[PDB]
Amino acid sequence: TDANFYVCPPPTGATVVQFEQPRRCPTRPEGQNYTEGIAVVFKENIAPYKFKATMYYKDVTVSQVWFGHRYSQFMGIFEDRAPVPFEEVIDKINAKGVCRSTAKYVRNNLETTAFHRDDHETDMELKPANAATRTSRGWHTTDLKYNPSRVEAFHRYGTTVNCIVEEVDARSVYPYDEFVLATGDFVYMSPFYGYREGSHTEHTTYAADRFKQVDGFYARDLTAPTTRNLLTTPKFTVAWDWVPKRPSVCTMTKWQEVDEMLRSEYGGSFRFSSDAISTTFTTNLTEYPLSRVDLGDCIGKDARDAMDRIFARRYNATHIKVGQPQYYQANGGFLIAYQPLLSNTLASVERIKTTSSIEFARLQFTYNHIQRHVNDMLGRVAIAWCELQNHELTLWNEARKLNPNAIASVTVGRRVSARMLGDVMAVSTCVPVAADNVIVQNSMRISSRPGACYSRPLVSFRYEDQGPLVEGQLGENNELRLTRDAIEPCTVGHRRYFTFGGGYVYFEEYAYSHQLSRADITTVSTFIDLNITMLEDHEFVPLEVYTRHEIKDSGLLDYTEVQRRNQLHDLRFADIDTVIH
Amino acid sequence: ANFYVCPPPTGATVVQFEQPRRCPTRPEGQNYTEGIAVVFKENIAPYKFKATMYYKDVTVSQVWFGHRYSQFMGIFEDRAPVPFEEVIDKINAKGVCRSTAKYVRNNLETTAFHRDDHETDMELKPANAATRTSRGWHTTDLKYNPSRVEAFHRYGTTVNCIVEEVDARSVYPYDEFVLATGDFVYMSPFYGYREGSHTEHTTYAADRFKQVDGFYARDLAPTTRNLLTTPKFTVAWDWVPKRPSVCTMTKWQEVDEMLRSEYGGSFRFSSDAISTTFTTNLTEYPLSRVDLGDCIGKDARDAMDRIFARRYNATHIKVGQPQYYQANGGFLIAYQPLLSNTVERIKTTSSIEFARLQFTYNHIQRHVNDMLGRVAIAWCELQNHELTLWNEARKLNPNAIASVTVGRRVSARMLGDVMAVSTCVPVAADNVIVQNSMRISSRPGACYSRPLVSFRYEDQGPLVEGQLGENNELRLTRDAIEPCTVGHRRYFTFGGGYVYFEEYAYSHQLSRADITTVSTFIDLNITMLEDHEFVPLEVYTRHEIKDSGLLDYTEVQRRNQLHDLRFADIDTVIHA
Amino acid sequence: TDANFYVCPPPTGATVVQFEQPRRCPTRPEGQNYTEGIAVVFKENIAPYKFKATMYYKDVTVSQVWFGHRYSQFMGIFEDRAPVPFEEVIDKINAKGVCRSTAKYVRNNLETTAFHRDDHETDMELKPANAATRTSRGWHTTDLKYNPSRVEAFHRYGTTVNCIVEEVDARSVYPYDEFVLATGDFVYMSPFYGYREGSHTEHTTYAADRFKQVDGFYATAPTTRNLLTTPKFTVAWDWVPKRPSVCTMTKWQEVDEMLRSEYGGSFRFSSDAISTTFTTNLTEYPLSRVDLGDCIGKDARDAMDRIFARRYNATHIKVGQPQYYQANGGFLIAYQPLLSNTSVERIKTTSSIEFARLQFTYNHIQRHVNDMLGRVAIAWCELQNHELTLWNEARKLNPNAIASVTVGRRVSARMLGDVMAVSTCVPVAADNVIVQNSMRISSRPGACYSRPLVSFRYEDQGPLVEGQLGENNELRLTRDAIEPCTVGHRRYFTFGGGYVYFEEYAYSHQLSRADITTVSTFIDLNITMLEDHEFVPLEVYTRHEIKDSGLLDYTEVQRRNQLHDLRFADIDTVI
Ligand code: NA
Ligand code: NA
Ligand code: NA
Ligand code: NA
Repeated sequence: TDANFYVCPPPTGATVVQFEQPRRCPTRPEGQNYTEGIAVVFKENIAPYKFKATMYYKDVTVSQVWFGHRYSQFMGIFEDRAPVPFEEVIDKINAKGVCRSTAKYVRNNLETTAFHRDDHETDMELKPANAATRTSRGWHTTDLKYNPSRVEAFHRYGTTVNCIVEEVDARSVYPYDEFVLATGDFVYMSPFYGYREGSHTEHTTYAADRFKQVDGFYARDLTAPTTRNLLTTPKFTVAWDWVPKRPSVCTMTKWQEVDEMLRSEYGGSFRFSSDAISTTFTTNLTEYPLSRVDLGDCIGKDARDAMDRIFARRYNATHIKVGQPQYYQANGGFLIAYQPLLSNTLASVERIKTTSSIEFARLQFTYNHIQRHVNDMLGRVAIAWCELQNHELTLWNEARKLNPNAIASVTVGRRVSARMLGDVMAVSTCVPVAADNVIVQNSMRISSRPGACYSRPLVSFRYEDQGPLVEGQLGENNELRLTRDAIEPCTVGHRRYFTFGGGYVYFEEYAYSHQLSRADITTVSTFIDLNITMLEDHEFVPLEVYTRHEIKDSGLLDYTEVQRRNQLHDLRFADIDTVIH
Repeated sequence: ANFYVCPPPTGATVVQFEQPRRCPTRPEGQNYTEGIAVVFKENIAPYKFKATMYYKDVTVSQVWFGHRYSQFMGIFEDRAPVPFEEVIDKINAKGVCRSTAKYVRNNLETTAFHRDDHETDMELKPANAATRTSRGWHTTDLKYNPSRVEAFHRYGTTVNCIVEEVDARSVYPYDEFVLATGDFVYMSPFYGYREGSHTEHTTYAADRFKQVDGFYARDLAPTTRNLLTTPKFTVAWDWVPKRPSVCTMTKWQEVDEMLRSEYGGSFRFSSDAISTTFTTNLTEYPLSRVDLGDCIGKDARDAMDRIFARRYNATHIKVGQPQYYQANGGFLIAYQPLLSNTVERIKTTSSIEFARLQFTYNHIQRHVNDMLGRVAIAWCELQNHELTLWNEARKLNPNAIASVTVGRRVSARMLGDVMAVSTCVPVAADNVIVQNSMRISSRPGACYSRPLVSFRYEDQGPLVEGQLGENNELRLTRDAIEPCTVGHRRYFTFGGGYVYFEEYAYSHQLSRADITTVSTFIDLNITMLEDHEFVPLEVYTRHEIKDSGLLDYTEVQRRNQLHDLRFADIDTVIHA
Repeated sequence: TDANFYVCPPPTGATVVQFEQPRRCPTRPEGQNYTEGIAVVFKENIAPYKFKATMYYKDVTVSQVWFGHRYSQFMGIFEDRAPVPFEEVIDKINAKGVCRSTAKYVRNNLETTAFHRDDHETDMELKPANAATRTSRGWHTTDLKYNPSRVEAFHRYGTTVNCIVEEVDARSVYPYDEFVLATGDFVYMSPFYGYREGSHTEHTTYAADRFKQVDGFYATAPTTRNLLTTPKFTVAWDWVPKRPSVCTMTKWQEVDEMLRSEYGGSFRFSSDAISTTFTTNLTEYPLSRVDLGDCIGKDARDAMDRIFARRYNATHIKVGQPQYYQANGGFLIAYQPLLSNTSVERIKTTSSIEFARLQFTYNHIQRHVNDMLGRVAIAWCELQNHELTLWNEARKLNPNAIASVTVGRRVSARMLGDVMAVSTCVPVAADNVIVQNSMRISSRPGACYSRPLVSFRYEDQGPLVEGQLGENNELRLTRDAIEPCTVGHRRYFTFGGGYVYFEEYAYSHQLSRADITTVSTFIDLNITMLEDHEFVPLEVYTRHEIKDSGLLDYTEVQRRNQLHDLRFADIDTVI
């Protein structure tokens, strides 16, 4: 507060001031132009190529047992796998569901032959292997090992030959120059190797005579032809149905189908936002040439497929497709297939690498969303504020006429004296006067002229604590008027409260009564409340559902662990340096 | 900087001020319930238990002794299982094992004697030390090779009884398991005889399994010891019931303060502590529906009580018995309401991010809506409040107030409690002249309070007399008069500046820029939140994680299987 | 609307009121102080130590072949790998690039010897292994397998010895007490084991004689060549000191502009470029307390300097020495402050950086909204204080209206100096109020009332009282508002819910407020709420896709391969 008093000499043209005129208020931004569309999002494909294959091989075993007195002991059990020749796969196994009891094949640069039970060759029926949970189908000919008849004090050999046929899952990873079987065996030939148109261009690490391709092939299940591939390796023969590389594999995978994908141009790039998955992708304005995608023949297909299925299910009756689907590369390695729409209301080759984290895009979407909202609303507050200030000037132009000192003091920033000199305002500073130098007189009446009373209290004061006593009249807000003119006709029931210092001086019947604190008068406010509080600090702690360790441990068997342990066997349970001689 | 003439308004057009609008009200406010919660996630950890392996390393070498040397012609190596009886009576009961092996290998009952000597029981001594390895025990430590007999082939046998303690792991549905050695055991770790245990899975003949009640583990309390003898070994592990041993769910987070609220037919569980907000249907999730999840009810209470005591026992009270809800993302929430005293498997996502974004978004949303709502309300109140001032201001200067409210220069005058307005006519600045004297030539001591003017509506029109009003208004009636006074100084708005007069005599025009300006405006400087781009960011990429493994099985196999193609001939056949 | 009339008795000092004086407005917070700086963020290293090694071994094979009359059959094929002796590697392989056609080594506690083709030992020239995609380099001496010469009705043995030398990649994980080769072969010796200064302290599970270290070795700069001979092979690799060689941390992010600030007794490192804010204590982290983390200080400086040069050398100056802090989540931060010219342990890092991006995002928005709304609150307080001055003049002009608005109910008011005396007005039913037809004063020609006359009763049965219409439906008890009768008299007086129109000082008719054009004194503001939004779970790759990304699954291959006998053979049957 300022319970300090003031004297305000009449202002002279010395200083003149004018009110600032209306400011040009801001205008609301044009507004973003969004394009309704359907989108299909693709990601780098990390899944291997999977296809069915059949294995044809024979387990060949030759035991050596020495029959001692009362017992017999294995001296050695030689085991090996032999590939079933093409001819035999075609004419025996596939044609008749049978297999020879002999195994003739090349091993260690030598053609070796093995007869089951060691006797004359005979065709054998393939029978279902023994059931087993979570396993493919298998078939074999024999089920018992063949050991030599006993002959004491002698070493004898026995040959076993179990013809085995197994259907197995096959897998291949880019660039598909080789593949693996579910048994752990690698095949160093492309799953797409063949003779038909350019196929022979694919990779193969085997001599020509090891591979065979049979057209219009029919398989027998122990109804359409297939081009059947047949590769015979040193340990087995493997077959699979040949299909062309390009309409089969893809370096991308469909990831998200988005009904409502808004697109907008902004600072040289497109923003693709999906309210449904709370994501915003960013791309250049120029489409990405789909043909540049190394083996991505599934994208166009998949997008069209999904795209039409969505159009029908949701826009066929309210919008129209605007042009051909477009393709864009988003930051993070996401390929977006986009189909613009519009409501009727109007009427070198390379591989894309994708990030495993979509968080940046969700943060982008979230941030953009809040940002847009706060800039929009606070922007409106600003415009409304400016407008209100401009509007207010009109009221101040009228107030300044009724009370120039008060309006000027508020506007100038300090207690001043003022008066209108036309359309401008002349002002002069007022001089402070210590409260202890001001005396309020007991009477407001004028004996001089009966019936006439002063309208406000009379006073006596001095500018300096030692200075002379000057008489005047009390004005508003502690102003000391040098003239005692404020008068009126004495009235009955005279009651008044005048601002005096930090409280009021009360008069009744034109006589001083007493002073008081503002606390004795009830207060009413002209102010409109507004309780704004700050958004408080918040801390985000690291948080994971599963740690890399839990994940590493989610696997039943750990190859590294198993190898580490198993290879310590000798250092643990055996001597390695002792040379017995 | 345009002049206007405003004719007296006629009842022609009458306007009124809009009255106070109904101001918005603050929304009710969300009701939150305090509570304790435990969050479960899909269990991806393998069932783990200890087991012992009993088997013998059977080796039989063949050596051909040359004159100046000796050379191996072959080295048969096999693994023979140790018979039940021998583990029971010899290993478990004595800590010894036979120096011979007899088992079924390739549909034949083979038999081997260590050193090829008579059967002897042998001392099982601890295996040689090795870092990060379980405990092991064996009998022999050397390989027996036939004594030299130049020019002949000879076969020598070896038998090293080995017992190993090893970790066992099994994954749902637990119908089989594996050992630290990589050996699979196709029998449920919970297979047995005791109540329904025989129901479990097994792929062996009844006579390969054996259960020993009240067994007493030897060490080179009772347990219902299980023993399986496989073609290459025998393994034993303590039998325990299935249900109280495994769980398809895992405790993930313990939450002291988990607020719950209901909106739009869903429950929102948010944790300030971990900045997460889960969402669920209002209906609880039948904990009984959880395939093998008896650990849930357990862990939950355990934790909820520990927390209750540690933090709310002295200030709040539990309400009802714990509830269970299925949240989006596959998280199971055990919830325990509080109050101030005052059959299938659940699949869980590996990313909690959606729920934290949810929490973050919700928290900010709540705040801006709350505050901007208060601003909207206060703005409406202020506008209504101001009307009272406009009502007084209009009686004082109708033209000005009406012009601001109407939006264009108009004329106005009150007609009771309503305002009559009429449009004003613009006048080119060049068609306006200010006369030099404000004094009245026919009445002594009487002066015009405001400057007189001579103008013409049209550039060719007659010259009209009148006096300058405020804000460039041209008054047709020169009735603004006052007693002439001494020291007369005045500045009148004229065009885009002021016309200065002294002692009722024109002096000169000035620019507003020549006069000091003071503002009646309260400033406010709002700036926009600027654009921000978030780039892709990962601590470890999936490639780094793949490389984190010491050995890669695919890589190893890929390379090893190329051996013959790289260092040998796979096609050439020799005949002679 | 109100729809109710009021009689307002003259106020008596009974109740007096004053306006609240200006409130002290809030002040703008000081404002956060940010230190510009360069940073380098490190994470726990999950990558194994990698180094090159060379393998020396020999494929030894002894086949047993029985020569039938028309055919031939392998009776058994013994295959083994033999380590190449130190001496041979040195003097034969490394020296002349050849190898012995013989394999002498220890197997199963016995020293066996093998002669290729079962012939006299001869030095053989090593040759490049057959070409193969994505494979290291290898060399061998023989291409074919040797088999016994044909001899009908006889068992025969043939020996093949193929000397093989392969350059392979080696890998080792902390504590580095052992390592593996690309072949899957484990080597239980520290890649750092040796003789030179404390090396012998490193781990090793082999007898001293198996190991050999050759200083000043060749193969164009000498090296300390290690050579370990295991039961199945001999491996060599250039020795290097452990300390500088391996690291338990990995440089992760190089940040040009990393702002640092402190609050609540903690440091905040925020990067606008990667949208991340790290949190740490005010106390540096002893870099030396980092187990084997010798790469940190080096990499930090290399990076730090490169960046300073490229971006701040011409406008900023380094301040102090590089400082190091540990951030929540297990991130080690190397920080270099700038200014314009104007026991021991291993850090464990989280896999998810999201908490830190959320932190940054939230702080950025929080900072912005608190700033602007805070400015709104200040401007609002100032405006409320500012307008009191207008209210001070208004109250003088229309005390009843200004007081009614400030008091919150219809009251009567008058100034008693600088305070306001007020009294409550009494309501009157609209049906108890009658507007006279004339505003003319018969008993005083030329004199007319400026506002309509009325009659009314406080109660539906009470006497009828005379008076005149005031503003906003006030019923004044004194018919004193008079004026000079004039021409073309036109007036609209608020009456009930609308107006009463008077012409030529004569009642004409009443009308709805709808008959008059409405203009507004209100400034509009259209604020709308930010709407609810649901974030659904979303992953690029599920953990199952990741699991499946591996070409061969060991668990799957083992599970299946061990079911061979159970599927294609009888395990329980003795004959
Ligand atoms: Na003005
Ligand atoms: Na306020
Ligand atoms: Na009004
Ligand atoms: Na006041």
